[PDB]
Amino acid sequence: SLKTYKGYLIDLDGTMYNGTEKIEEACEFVRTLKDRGVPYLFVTNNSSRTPKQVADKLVSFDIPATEEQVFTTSMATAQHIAQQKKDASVYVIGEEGIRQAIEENGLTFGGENADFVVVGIDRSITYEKFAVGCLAIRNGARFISTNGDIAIPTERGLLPGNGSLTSVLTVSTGVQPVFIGKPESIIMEQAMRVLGTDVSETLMVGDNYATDIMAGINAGMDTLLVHTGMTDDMEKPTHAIDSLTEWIPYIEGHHHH
Repeated sequence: SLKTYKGYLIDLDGTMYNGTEKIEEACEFVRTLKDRGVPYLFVTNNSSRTPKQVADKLVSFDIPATEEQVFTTSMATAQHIAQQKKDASVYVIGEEGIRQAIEENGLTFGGENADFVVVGIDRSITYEKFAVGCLAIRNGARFISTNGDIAIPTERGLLPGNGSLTSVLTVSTGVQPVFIGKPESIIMEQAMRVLGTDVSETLMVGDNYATDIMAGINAGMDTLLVHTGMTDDMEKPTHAIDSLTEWIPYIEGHHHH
């Protein structure tokens, strides 16, 4: 049997969009959801880019995405914090994405005495930036990291990822951070708040097991793994396909005109 899903979370971080064929396939997949009135969000562990930046790029490939249909770990982070304390102050390490999310969720920026410390990727990192974060934590700040990814694949090779930079604070202070992004469930839970659907009716679509699928599994939601081209104690994705095109008939069969 195939369940009827009322909402889709679609991962942006994998190889699912590599090359002309894949991009066109993703376009037809998303247009099917839109055509059939099914709500979706694009999700990402990238804390640096703003939802406008991400949606603009999707739209440049004719993939239909408003700014409101992009949900980043920065947004999950700020929502999480606002739900802890509506008027929280936050010392932020990171780039434009996380700063905008903090701003837009009614939170304020602080320093050595902030309520929270947040670490998101910062290619302009400095010793003093680490230092202020450490001091804030030792002064009692709750410690949050947007995402634990250890490295970023580039043409140069594998560069330091946010998980590696986060570690400076973890080690120096002895305080373990709350990670927001994949494979943790928080990003999924915060996404569902925006999407407006239940765990039982939401599908997470991704192309990497360790991050995308595990995030869905940890949140208790069904998953769809796309093999772009598994130990027994390892929980399988609910569904698996080679191309997003394969899922189109299932959308159409469950969401009619």
